[PDB]
Amino acid sequence: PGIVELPTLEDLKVQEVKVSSSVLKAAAHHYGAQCDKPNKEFMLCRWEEKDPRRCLE
Amino acid sequence: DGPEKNYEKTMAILQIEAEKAELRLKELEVRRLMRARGDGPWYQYPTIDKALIDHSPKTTPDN
Repeated sequence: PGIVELPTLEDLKVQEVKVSSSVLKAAAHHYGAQCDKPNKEFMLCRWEEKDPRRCLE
Repeated sequence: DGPEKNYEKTMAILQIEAEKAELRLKELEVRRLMRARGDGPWYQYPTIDKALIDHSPKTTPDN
């Protein structure tokens, strides 16, 4: 029943972090400890909205 | 004894029988509608209670 709204490919284009797993895991503790507030904002938005398209920004 | 005993006793018996007969006839109508639309006290078939649901946050955020 009706169209399912999907975000366009334009705003979807986002700089993707171009690093491997080892580099991520090696600095994961410091990465999580320092830059964490934007992660928490997105983490809360994903569990509260329950809709991925709402928190893409 | 006097005929007033039999007369008054019987008409009271007829009154009791009428209410008994009327209630049974109404009963088939009440029970019929209950089993059809089911918004009454009895005939309520069991349903899963809304208390078993785990509303705590899950591993997958969208669920």
